[PDB]
Amino acid sequence: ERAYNFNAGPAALPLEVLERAQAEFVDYQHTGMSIMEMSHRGAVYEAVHNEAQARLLALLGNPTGYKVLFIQGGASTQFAMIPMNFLKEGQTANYVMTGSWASKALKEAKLIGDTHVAASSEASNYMTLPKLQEIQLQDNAAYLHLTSNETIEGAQFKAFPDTGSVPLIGDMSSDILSRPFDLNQFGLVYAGAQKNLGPSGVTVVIVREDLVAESPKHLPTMLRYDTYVKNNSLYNTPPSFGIYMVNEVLKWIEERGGLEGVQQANRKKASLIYDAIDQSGGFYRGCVDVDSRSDMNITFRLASEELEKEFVKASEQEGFVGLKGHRSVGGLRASIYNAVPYESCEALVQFMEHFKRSRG
Amino acid sequence: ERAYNFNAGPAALPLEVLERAQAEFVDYQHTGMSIMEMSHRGAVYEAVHNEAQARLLALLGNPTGYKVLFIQGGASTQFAMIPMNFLKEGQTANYVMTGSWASKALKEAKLIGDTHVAASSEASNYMTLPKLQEIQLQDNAAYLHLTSNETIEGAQFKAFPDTGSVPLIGDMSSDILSRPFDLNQFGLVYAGAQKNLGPSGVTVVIVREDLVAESPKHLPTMLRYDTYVKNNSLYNTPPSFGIYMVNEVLKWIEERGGLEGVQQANRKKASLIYDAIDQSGGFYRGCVDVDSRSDMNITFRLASEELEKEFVKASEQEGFVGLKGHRSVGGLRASIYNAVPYESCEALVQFMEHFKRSRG
Ligand SMILES: *Cc1c(COP(=O)(O)O)cnc(C)c1O
Ligand SMILES: *Cc1c(COP(=O)(O)O)cnc(C)c1O
Repeated sequence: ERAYNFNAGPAALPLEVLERAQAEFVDYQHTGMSIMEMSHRGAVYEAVHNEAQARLLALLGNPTGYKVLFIQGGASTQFAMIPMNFLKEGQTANYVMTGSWASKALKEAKLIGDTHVAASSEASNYMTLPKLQEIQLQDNAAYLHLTSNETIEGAQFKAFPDTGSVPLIGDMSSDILSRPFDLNQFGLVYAGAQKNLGPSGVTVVIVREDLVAESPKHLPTMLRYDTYVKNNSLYNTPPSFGIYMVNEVLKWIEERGGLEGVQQANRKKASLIYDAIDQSGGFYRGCVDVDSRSDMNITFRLASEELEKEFVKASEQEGFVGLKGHRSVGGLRASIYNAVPYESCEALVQFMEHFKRSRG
Repeated sequence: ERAYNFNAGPAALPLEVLERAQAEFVDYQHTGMSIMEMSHRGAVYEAVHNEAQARLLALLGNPTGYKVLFIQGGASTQFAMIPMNFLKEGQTANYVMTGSWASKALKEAKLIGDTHVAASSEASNYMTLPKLQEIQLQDNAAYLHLTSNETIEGAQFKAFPDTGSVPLIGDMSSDILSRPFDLNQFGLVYAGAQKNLGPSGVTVVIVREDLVAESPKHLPTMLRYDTYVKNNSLYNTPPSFGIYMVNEVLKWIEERGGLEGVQQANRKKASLIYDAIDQSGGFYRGCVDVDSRSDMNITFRLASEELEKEFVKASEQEGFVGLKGHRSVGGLRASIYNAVPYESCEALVQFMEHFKRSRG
């Protein structure tokens, strides 16, 4: 009575989180109010709001000098808000182009100012992530933006470059808090919460405070990072139920053993599915190079569009949700974020085997 | 075991809505998923998403030519997005200045282009709403913006001007769907949902489609109205649980007899409290003129700051939440949105009487 949910965004939440939030949904901690009916400047909501920030940092080793912001508008709004805040006249926003979400991010930056493609995997049809360990950039680079996990193509960086005084910025929408990383490599990371952290309606932005101490004063108040830093994301009404749900997911992540624990669990999930593809005698084919494989979104094809359509419908009828890939990629996508249980992955590879043999 | 919740934003939800959403929070309609774990491009979420729009229009008499959008960022983001979309070079954004939220809206518009104060109640310290039936505006007016209910001052317009070819725009954050109005008077109305429609994290924007058929192409994609119109608010991931909760509130509003029913109920609630103030032999004093009184946010003072502090603490100890007014106004504010039951209002006037006599 739980669907095999492979949705890519919004996506699975841990059942335990759903049950906890359900239980106190009408009356939170005997206050006689739902968390949804409380003031965002009240102590009860504020405890949740602040706890979420601290837990998030703690999962990342609690490096100093970083502020966790909760901003509305999704990752797509960050695509504009980042160059609005950081792309000064005369500077160039540099992008690493690894597929669909990098392309969206670049497009927005061009509306705001000068851009440059600093690296690209388009020549491999996004199968081969670019090597970034070098990359050359200019002095007048405003930042280097990359996408840590290309949710649609199924490619994912294992590591990130040292960019010196050029701030590194990462769209980590589809893999944030799936794996340890060194936040100090980045000036800003961001993620719509709805892939690996909870509900839609909240974007987590973690920013180096020295980079946003004085935001451009010509910008709309709600599009300045300092509005959020200096007002603790409460300048206006925050997405308070969404942040409450992020806090509950963060508690769950710690229960699962933190980022190192979920990474191990996710590697196991992913390894099962990649093995099912790799041992399929070519019946299933991974979309990206082995060394670029994502552990969050596993993309693969069959020998024909007809077979892929059959896979999608038959999977849907056996209770799998969300496996059809994006049209630009075609084929299938198994999204296997933290909360997607190993059991769903087992069911999926069992199904993959049954399908293959039922076609054999 | 329900608090007497007079919070001003986020605020009370109907208990019935909380109970319905609690009941299907883990498993929505036997899908084996929460509504929160579903794809926003799936049929199940889409039914909710589209239903909410239709129900909203239906509550307003279903006038043609209007699109209901769900936008993130709160009403505060609309303060920028409205002039970004409508304040063309050479045109002037005209504002009606009625207190704190009008002032916030004007401030944002000045970042974007030329503004003008077309009417103001500042000379009455915002006690006396301006008469708008006339108002003079120029040819080069981009729009006339007003605030239908000034949530902090407790003032509210009973009616709106006929502005001809100049679009009328209304911030109805704190009174939307509390009363019938003629949507055809407006080119755009908007409201953060968290005052009278549900959860925080969603802003309802209802726009005349002929006004936004081609939004300014220099704007960030997420700050164009046509992105939302043409993609049915699903260009990116929407605040899907928030929209689900708005849909549930809209069902409740219809159950309560629609806008005409809730208006009557709210008038009764409000009348009880205004009577308690007016019959108090001056112990309680309304902040605004009788003819400008809001039925959503009732503001009042006592003879001294000391008495007001006593009121606030004693009310808090008897289980009233949120009655302390904003500092700029001082005194008290009873926020009595649709979902605040008559019973809370009864408890409040009983308390007001007990307090008064316990000081007498
Ligand atoms: C889903 C996704 C986005 C878009 O997020 P929204 O909240 O829908 O704007 C951006 N980047 C990546 C990597 C994503 O996976
Ligand atoms: C609360 C309120 C706002 C601000 O809404 P946010 O969602 O917090 O940005 C704007 N206008 C009015 C009239 C309000 O009552």
